Amino acid sequence: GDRVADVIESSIGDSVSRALTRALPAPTGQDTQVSSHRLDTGKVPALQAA
Amino acid sequence: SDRVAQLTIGNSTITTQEAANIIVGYGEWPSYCSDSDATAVDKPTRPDVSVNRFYTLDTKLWEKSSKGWYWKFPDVLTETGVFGQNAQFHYLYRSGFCIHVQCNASKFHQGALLVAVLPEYVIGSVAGGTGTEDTHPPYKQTQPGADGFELQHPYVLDAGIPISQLTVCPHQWINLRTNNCATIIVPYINALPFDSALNHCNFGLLVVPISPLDYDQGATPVIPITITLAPMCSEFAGLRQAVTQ
Repeated sequence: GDRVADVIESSIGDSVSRALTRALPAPTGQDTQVSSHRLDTGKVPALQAA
Repeated sequence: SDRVAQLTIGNSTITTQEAANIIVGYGEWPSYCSDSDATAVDKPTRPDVSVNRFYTLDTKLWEKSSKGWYWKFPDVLTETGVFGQNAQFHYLYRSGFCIHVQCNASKFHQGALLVAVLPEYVIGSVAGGTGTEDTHPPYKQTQPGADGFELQHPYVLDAGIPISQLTVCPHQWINLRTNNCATIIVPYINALPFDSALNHCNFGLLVVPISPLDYDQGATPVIPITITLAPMCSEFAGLRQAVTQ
């Protein structure tokens, strides 16, 4: 049987496909919520990294 | 209780002592665009009192041989005041209107004016008379501006539609014997929640004398017709640099 730790704790055989995303229903286009002027530092949605 | 009225909006007030009630276009007051009807995502500007006020744009002289005049909306205000500035700086447009036509005479004058609001009043040409020429009305005729335009054939309204059926549209009669003013409140009439205030004319106002003016010689021969109007619930969207036409 399995007596060595590297076999007992081994992840070999884990056939589940870890999916970081899950499908969500979207019958219509996304709604647009109210926004106001926002003047703050440190936090910046505009600057991204492609 | 129905002949005297006072309309106040913005910083302007219009009074009348021989009114003939108020017509609400299609039984619907002007209102702001609902969030379930709006399609633009930017927040519209609602200047309120700076644009929702009575503008006195021009004065036309009624004569015994006059054919009639028409104005295009909001063309008449595309170049007037803060409303015109906003319409030039903003791509989108939405507003109602309150049109008050003034035409005052004495108890010895007679005549009847038909003041009507015809949405999407497309002006056609005479097609060279015979109809074999595919002409189009000039820019100065399709968008007359604040001066309006005199109808050539008021019977067909220069568009092939009889004026006898014009009363199906929101309308009032200025019959000089009783009333000297016509008040029509017109909501936004379009297939779109917003539209360009320069390219598209939502509706045209028609002032056509059905019964010719008459009076014995000696009375005041100058009977002016003055158009006064006030946008209601005006919205604007899509700001950019100003565009003149």
